[PDB]
Amino acid sequence: VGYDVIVIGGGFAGVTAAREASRSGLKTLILEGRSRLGGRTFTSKLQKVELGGTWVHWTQPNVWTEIMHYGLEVEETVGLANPETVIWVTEDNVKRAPAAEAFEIFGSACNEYYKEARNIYPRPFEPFFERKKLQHVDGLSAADYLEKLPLTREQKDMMDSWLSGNGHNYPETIAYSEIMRWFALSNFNMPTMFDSIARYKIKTGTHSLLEAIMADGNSEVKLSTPVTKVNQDKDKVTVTTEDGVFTASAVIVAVPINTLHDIEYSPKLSAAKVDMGSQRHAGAGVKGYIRVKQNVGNVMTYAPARNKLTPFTSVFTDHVDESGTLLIAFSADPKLIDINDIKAVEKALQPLLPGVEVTASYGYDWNLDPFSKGTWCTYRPNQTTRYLTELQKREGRLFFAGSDMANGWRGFIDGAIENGREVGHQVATYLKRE
Amino acid sequence: VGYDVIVIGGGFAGVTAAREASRSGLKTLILEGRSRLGGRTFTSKLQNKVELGGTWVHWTQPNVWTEIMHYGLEVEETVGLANPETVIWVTEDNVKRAPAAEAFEIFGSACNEYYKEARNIYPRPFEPFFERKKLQHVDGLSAADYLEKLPLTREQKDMMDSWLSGNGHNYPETIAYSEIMRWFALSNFNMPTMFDSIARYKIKTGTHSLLEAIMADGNSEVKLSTPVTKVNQDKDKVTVTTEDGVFTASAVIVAVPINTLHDIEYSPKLSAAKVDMGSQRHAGAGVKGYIRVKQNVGNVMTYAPARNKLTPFTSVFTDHVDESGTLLIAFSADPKLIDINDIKAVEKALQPLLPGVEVTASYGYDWNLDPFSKGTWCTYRPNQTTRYLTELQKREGRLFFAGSDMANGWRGFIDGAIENGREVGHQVATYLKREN
Ligand SMILES: Cc1cc2nc3c(=O)[nH]c(=O)nc-3n(C[C@H](O)[C@H](O)[C@H](O)COP(=O)(O)OP(=O)(O)OC[C@H]3O[C@@H](n4cnc5c(N)ncnc54)[C@H](O)[C@@H]3O)c2cc1C
Ligand SMILES: Cc1cc2nc3c(=O)[nH]c(=O)nc-3n(C[C@H](O)[C@H](O)[C@H](O)COP(=O)(O)OP(=O)(O)OC[C@H]3O[C@@H](n4cnc5c(N)ncnc54)[C@H](O)[C@@H]3O)c2cc1C
Repeated sequence: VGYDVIVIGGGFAGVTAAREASRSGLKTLILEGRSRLGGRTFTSKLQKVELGGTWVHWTQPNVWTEIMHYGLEVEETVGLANPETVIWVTEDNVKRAPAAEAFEIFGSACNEYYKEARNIYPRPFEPFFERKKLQHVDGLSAADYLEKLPLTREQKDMMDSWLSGNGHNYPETIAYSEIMRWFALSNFNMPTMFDSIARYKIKTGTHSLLEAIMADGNSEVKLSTPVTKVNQDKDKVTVTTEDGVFTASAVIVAVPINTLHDIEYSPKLSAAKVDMGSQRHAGAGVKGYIRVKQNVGNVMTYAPARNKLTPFTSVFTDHVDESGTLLIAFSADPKLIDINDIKAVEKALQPLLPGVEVTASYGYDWNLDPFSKGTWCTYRPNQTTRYLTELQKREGRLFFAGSDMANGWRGFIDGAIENGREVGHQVATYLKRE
Repeated sequence: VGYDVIVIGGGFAGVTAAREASRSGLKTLILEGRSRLGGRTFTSKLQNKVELGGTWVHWTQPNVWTEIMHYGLEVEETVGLANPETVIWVTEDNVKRAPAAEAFEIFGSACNEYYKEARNIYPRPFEPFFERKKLQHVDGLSAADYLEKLPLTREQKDMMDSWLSGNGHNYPETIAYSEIMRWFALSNFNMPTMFDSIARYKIKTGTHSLLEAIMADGNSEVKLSTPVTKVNQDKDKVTVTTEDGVFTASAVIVAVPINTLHDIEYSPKLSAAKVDMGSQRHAGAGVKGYIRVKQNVGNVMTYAPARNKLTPFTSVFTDHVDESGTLLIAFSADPKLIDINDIKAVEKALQPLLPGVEVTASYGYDWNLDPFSKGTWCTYRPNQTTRYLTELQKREGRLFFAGSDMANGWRGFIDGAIENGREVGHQVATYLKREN
């Protein structure tokens, strides 16, 4: 064998696993399909901006541990956690109110929608602590549950906006239990949830953290080297790529679950990987940055995934400077809006911010990038209880890792780091046992 | 030089630092004065397994929770403090008892007033001086100073006194108000999460199991029962003198409790912050003990102010109830008030809180008189945060410093030790790599 460990995928999961493995003394190679590391995090420059994963918080043990580990610093996005004005669409009409006034409505709705989170996920990092209680509800979509609640249509519409934002899809495709999971990870507190999901970002960019972790390790890296076949025998794994064939005692498959079909495995992978590679998680929407000429202040908008007025489930202020306001925008379906068509985005903004002039608009297409085939991972109904454990399971000398199968903040950067660290430790232990 | 890194102290901070450094390829030696690793964590047996020091953890604690998951460890629950059935409390020399919810009405109203400014002082609890000016304005207050300015009943004030004395492990006028604020801010500004964070979850296999996993993931030599006496540094090396040998390294990580700083002779002498903290000490100076009573008392939680005429204990709560009766955890603000290892004295002291209990067993480790700790967990006195934290953390030549006593976040906790040790170990690895 040429290597002790080969890691397929150079996202945070694969990089963290490679650090764990190499620092334990194992000869490790990273094979990365793109011409860059980072995967679904991508720090670039527009005119330095984050084209993918962005926000972090100290409710996320691993990513915060690493940030402090390397002396990085964080800045604030203002719009979601501390807006001045809240705009929301209900029954195809647009309402606007002081943030406190809007959050009365939205928070009462939340009190209703999250009432069972404590019963389902008392230990958010131990998914199956309440296996029976979770199994009883895992068949519910976010919409299925919403419609059972005693709320006004307005409350339901705000919750629709919120849940569609969380799952990055229409609410009937997103698992209700996953919504509960987010709430429980935020210490069963709505303010803590807002602070955790869209407020703090690494001052020097996610790439700086990724690089600190890589420098802390001792792994070889081959970029622009897509893996095509993985063959496993009793002694080794043979990983075939477009640019060479490599052998290792153990291989950590750290690719997006939505891409599992894209490699030929012998033996074939278990039915859980096959089923999730077929169905995919729910993350399949649009995220974009919009520069507007006007100074609109700190706004937060809510619109149902399906409404007659705007394609955006939410838009909010990132920051306001001399050039106007930078907004972050989410939509549940790229069929609704071309986030890179400036005139289309401007039109889509008119009902929420009448009169805004779009100076610029950009969004990376994670859905059609063959190396992601989607955005951040949120399970569809039934997927947690059916597949999580089966997804994590090692198969022979093949190990599996990623936020897409993390126990806690699955779907976040923190999930990638947590899962990669544990899986790398397991791989090192396995090799020591032999 | 004999080593790249010598780590003085085999607590969680030093153990984490030693892992960080050795896994970076550096030849690392740990020197530990006691005959064991763990420092102020000590997993022992009381009639066959108890934690005599650091015990409770939570996922609001990034480093220790990261490590717990890293190694696949599990947690159990202490029931008494976070989910009692009955709360007993002492106010104005009276003892009241009520269903937990009723007691928490009073205690929670008091808390709502006492913590109202935490958000303004520590918006980023892991970044101590983010709001430096606001913190400097209040850092001169003791917990008692602030309490007496509040619009509360004497009952509310007495419950708050109990709580603040429990947190600081000392009398409330010795504890910094800002430190109380920090605990609240680290608990995400909500009392339920604070209760869950400070006394609820414990590692099923004991703190030593995590300490051992960290050590096994590393590659460092260990010398136990080898107290350091002198540390001398020049431009090229550090010479560390112990009772059992002399060792040299390019860099030395000093990971001892600040309360012990005076006990090693440093040449050149250390900066004024280290000396001032070794003189003044943090506030942690109380009693912690395990008590077995024959009776099944249920899940109780008690509150008594640090100075009261009824009992020496600031709080007692149920750890668990099994066939042998009730195991309770007891805290006192002053070792002069109760001999935690005198069974009859403890039984007497418990009578007003749990009238009729028969004490079958009682044990508490004396961290105050142990020369290797000289105190319990670190909570700063007034002024100490803003005057000393940064200078305490400062590297001096080839000397680096680490410990829970100087962490940015959960300072005073296991999480703080792991966090600070990781940062300092990474800094040492960087420094030594640069020299090559
Ligand atoms: C639009 C968007 C916004 C987000 N915002 C946030 C946020 O604010 N906060 C947050 O915490 N998270 C956010 N996330 C989620 C976060 O970015 C990801 O969950 C995390 O980066 C996933 O890391 P990973 O290592 O598990 O997988 P990935 O990052 O997807 O890494 C997988 C890697 O494998 C490579 N690969 C795939 N197939 C092959 C192959 N055959 N051969 C070789 N290499 C291959 C890919 O190129 C990629 O480099 C966001 C995600 C999206 C899509
Ligand atoms: C009673 C009590 C209860 C606690 N409960 C909790 C809890 O529930 N949860 C929590 O998170 N934290 C708790 N803590 C705090 C926690 O135990 C400590 O904060 C943490 O262990 C600090 O570790 P450290 O590595 O920074 O220093 P320490 O663990 O104190 O160890 C420093 C080491 O230096 C060694 N040393 C000292 N002098 C010398 C010398 N001259 N030569 C060589 N070695 C030397 C010591 O022997 C020791 O091993 C508690 C503390 C106490 C006292």
